[PDB]
Amino acid sequence: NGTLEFLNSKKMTEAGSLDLIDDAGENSDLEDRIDNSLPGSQRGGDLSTRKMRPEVRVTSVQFSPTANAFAAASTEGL
Amino acid sequence: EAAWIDSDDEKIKVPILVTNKTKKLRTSYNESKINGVHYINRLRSQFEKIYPRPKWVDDESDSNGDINALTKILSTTYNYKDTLSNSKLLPPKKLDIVRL
Amino acid sequence: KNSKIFSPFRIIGNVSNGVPFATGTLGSTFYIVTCVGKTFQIYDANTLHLLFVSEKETPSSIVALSAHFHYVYAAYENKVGIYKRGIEEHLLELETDANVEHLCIFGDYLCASTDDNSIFIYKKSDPQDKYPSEFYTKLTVTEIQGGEIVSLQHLATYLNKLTVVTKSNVLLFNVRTGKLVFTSNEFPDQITTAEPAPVLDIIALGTVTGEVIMFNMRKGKRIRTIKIPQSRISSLSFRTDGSSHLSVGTSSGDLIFYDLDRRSRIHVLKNIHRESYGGVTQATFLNGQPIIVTSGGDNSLKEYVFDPSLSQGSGDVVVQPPRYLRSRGGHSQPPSYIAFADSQSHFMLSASKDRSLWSFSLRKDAQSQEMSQRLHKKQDGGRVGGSTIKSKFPEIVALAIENARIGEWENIITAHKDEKFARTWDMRNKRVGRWTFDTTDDGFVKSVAMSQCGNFGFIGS
Amino acid sequence: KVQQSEIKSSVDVSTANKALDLSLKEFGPYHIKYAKNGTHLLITGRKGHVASMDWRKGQLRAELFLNETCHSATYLQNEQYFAVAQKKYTFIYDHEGTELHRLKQHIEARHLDFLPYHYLLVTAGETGWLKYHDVSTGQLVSELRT
Amino acid sequence: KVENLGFVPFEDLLGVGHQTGITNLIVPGAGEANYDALELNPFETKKQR
Amino acid sequence: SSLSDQLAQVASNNATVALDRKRRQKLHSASLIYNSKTAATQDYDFIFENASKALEELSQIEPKFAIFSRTLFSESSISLDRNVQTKEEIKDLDNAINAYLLLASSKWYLAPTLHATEWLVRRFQIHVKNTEMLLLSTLNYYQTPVFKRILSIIKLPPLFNCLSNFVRSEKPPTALTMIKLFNDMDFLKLYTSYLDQCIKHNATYTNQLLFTTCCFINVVAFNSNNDEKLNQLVPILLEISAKLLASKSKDCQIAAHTILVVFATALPLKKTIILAAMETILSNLDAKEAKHSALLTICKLFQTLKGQGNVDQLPSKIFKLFDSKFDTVSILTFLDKEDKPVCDKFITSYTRSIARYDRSKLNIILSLLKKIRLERYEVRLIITDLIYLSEILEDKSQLVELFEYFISINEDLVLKCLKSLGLTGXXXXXX
RNA sequence: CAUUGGUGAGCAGCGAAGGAUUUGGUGGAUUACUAGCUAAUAGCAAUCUAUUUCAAAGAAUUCAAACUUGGGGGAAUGCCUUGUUGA
Repeated sequence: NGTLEFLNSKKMTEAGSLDLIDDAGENSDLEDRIDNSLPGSQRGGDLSTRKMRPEVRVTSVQFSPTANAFAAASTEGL
Repeated sequence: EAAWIDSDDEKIKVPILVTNKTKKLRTSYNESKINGVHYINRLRSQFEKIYPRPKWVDDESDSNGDINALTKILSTTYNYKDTLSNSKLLPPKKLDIVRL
Repeated sequence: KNSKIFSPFRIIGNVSNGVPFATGTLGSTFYIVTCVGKTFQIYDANTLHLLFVSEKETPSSIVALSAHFHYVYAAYENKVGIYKRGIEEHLLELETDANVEHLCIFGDYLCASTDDNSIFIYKKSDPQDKYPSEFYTKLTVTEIQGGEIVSLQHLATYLNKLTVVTKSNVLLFNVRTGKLVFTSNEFPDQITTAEPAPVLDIIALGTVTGEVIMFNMRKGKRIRTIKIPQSRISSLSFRTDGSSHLSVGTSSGDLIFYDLDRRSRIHVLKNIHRESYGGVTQATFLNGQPIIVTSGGDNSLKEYVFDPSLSQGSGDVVVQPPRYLRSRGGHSQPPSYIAFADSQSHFMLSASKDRSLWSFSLRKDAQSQEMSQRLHKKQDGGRVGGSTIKSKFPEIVALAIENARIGEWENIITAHKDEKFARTWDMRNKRVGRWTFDTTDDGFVKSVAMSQCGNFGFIGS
Repeated sequence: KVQQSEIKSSVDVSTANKALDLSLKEFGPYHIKYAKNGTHLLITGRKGHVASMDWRKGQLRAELFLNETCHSATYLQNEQYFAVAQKKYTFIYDHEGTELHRLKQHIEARHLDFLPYHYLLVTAGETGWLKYHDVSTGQLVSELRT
Repeated sequence: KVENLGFVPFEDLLGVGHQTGITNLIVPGAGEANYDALELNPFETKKQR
Repeated sequence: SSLSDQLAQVASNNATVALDRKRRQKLHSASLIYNSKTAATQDYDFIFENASKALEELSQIEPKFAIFSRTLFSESSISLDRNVQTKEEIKDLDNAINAYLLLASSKWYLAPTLHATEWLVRRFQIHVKNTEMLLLSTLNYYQTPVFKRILSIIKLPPLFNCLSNFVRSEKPPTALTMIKLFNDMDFLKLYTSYLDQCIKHNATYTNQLLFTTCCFINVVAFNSNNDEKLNQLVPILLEISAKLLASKSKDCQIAAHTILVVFATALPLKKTIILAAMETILSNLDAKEAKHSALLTICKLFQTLKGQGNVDQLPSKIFKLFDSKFDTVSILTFLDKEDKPVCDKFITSYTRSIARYDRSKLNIILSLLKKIRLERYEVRLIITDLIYLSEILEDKSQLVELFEYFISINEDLVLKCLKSLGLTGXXXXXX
């Protein structure tokens, strides 16, 4: 979600952002067409329940005790 | 009429049905080899279809007083203020100043 | 002069140099192909994005440019080059030591004209060849047939005829046989440019004295003599939409539009290109659409649109003024200072001797901007100084940027030549900031710097 | 070889102006369903756009921006009531763009049609089932498993 | 890439649904020129509807 | 773009085709004479019964409408509509309507004309389709209530947006809002096409030309501050004054004289441009009432421009054109008038061309100098040319009589320029 | 007396042939630029038709599918499943 300070101006139409438009119905399959997204699933238990894209954050950083490095647990992983 | 006649433009026998751009120039369907004078007459009419013919190429031809003297001068003059004279009388209502 | 550490990439920040560019139709879209020195670039029409450059640079300057549907024909010092996609697909060599000046292509007959009054004809070997490669013949214009070859044009619906315009007369060449078939009467003025017309057998000739002589090549007689007062004529084109508009481009930075139906003027665009760099070198309409693309020696390339008429019923009389559109450009001068705006190697700030400051992009060549010298309003409520007739800032000689704290305040300090204050610039807003930093000891600034935190700027008197 | 560029010159100005060339770039491939009388037009954007278009005159009865992927929409009985097909459910609208019902069945509607003399709304989508619906009484008349 | 195409029932135009919007190509002889006023009226007022 | 802005383009195209009875009600209620209820409840033939009586009354007044009985007001012109006919013939219908409105722009103070144009409003939809030529024709009658009626019917083009607050207004549009309409740069070019079509069809009258002069003078006066705007306004009102001078009427020549005076007084011009203003005025001047106005215009045009060579010799083409079109006795009797306008720069430029070209009639300048009072430097330039005349011409004694006046008043001036060119004592020896 | 409230009259100072607001329309960016169209190893772009038809290839859930149901209670007429007459 939060990778950009400046969002693009060709994505807001006269109503609604273009990437916020629920485009799951255009898929050809069934299981990803199924939406079980709960309304209040902010940091839930799955990602199909999210209804948005995941937000970027780092939440725990420690220095390495040996080799001049530091590891940060991110949304993208570690 | 004609200010020049190309002598080596009549003996030429171009084909027409070999390229799709020239395949719209056929009038019958049993003609493929057409001489140049018919071909350059056909290609003139096809060019008249693509680009039209505006009226100024035909209606106008340049070839005790006069009435179009103001129209002639306005065509040949592009700046109209009497400022190139340096008239030694300053123009009223406007002032050209420079600050140093 | 070879290197084992660095190797050239491209020349960032150039659009045009002043050579008359070419444009080529390609289905519905158009591509504007220009040249910059020893290379050449291909610009799209509807967005002015750079599409292709030459993969390998030419050994010398590109003198003549022409473009068919796909194959762009570049003409440098001795040889002409047939390129597609920027790739050197074929090199066509001219077997003479003189220099190529003009390059016409019609049909299977490429028409290369050297400077010493010789026209080379190049023939496609196969009728389905994509470019001419074999050498047909070498037409020669003597000193009794005319002057030097001003241009080579091929008029519409002429079977194997080449129209040659000299400084004094117009000639025709049956290139299949290599024979002169018609000579025009002598023109007392020196012809400077030539252009075909949507009407048949009509070529437009622009002279150094401001006369547009419109020569009907069938009757061998002129038709319309359009007079322009004492201006050197450089460009000629017609609006091929159907409305009768003739665009004549002076070298003094003026663009004059004529309504040939009503025999009247339309608009005189002033200063679309600078005087000293050549002015309006090449300016032509896109074929069938009211968008005219102009370019000159000022390293810029502008587009102008004729809007549809405000009157619902009259139309042709009340015609709209031409209106500015897409434009890509660079400095008219060589650039003095260059810095880098970020650690991503994205943006390059260049301040030139053209009294400006540009933020080029190494990633996308259409992302470049000219950073605005529009002063902010003073916080005190007192009106700022400077001239009412606005001019640009003096030439910038020292520069410093900190990318740490960007967009919340000013992050560029630039130092101008012979000025007793440095100026602030905001990189994110792309605009001159609201603070000037005086030396407070009566001194020009010769060096400036930033802290890495970005809060502090240092000024050297 | 006769093209639309020269048809419009030789065709009278009534149907020349009726040759409506729109431009709605920002959404998906639009699905068209005219009314049974040629007076109203219905567009179905694949991303979000449904407009209860009055066509011969320039009025627009209802403009709706439905963020689910709309598939097929049709007027059912008049120009007033029309029904669109969303990602999972078929909705039915009025002339003002208001919702009227959320149809609990027709749980997939890729192709939605209407037949007028029975007041019968038909639906058959990615589900194999074809569901007949009565827009006059609201009773789902039949549910055929194909 | 066209999505669907549908004729106006009582004029002669086909409405082709493409990705960038709506076009109406003119045809000479698609629609019938004699409509029935007791079934389908292109010119129908409010009280008649 | 969006959707609804494209729909208004379709709605503006199809604002004349009737689709429902509501659309027919809102289009047939457009009425020049009847009210809204009577317009909605009357048939096309009932309008045409009054229309045929209206044009028969107009054919009695001027017989130019006898053509329009058989092309626009025939009984076959009822069933046809503009929105059933293709583009190749609606252009012929457009300029036929424009030819009628130009031939009926003068006739508007008569109720037969309003009844005749009422059916043209209803049957051919001219209050929506071609609104410009209708509004230009009646523009000079803006005080009259028939213009207030026409604004209440019409739909305004984008160019007449200054009258957007005067539609369905109980107060008529004023003089100030008409100049604000004419201040638009593009509208002046459209009225140029209207005026050029007005002159070409030879139906130009007093009231529309009085009003056009009353707005052309003001639009220069309102743009007298901006010198850039009057540079942009020069090729319109000079081309109008070129076409207005080319007319053979008694009215367009004086109306072109009014434009040419105030424009040059508010904007000094190049000498060759005002030299072309002489030849266009002097070419087709044959009206007796316009000869006095033309002499005062050339008088005012010469004193507008200032510079070196302001009062120099005219070309021989212009001088012999002025000699034929204006006798020397005629300009002397013009100077006899005790109003005596400022003809100082013209007279000293006239007599230098007299001394150069004819070289025979010097009794006129004896009567010219006694009549007019001239300034200092203009007298110096006259004497300098007459001194040059004394060198080359075989000197008759009337030249001595002319310098006898020159020593009778301001003898230091003739003595000083004689010191500049020659000897003071050599004048008596040479004359 | 404070006004950390509004409305107006001025001054000091700022001050290069005007300066403040406020707003419509358009253009360029807002991810890193290999060109348009088509039936595409090529053609067109002023067209694919009096060259675009034949041939070749091509058929399992042997006669397969709502993985998409708010909950409670039923289900007469429906529908589904399993047993009951005649080709």
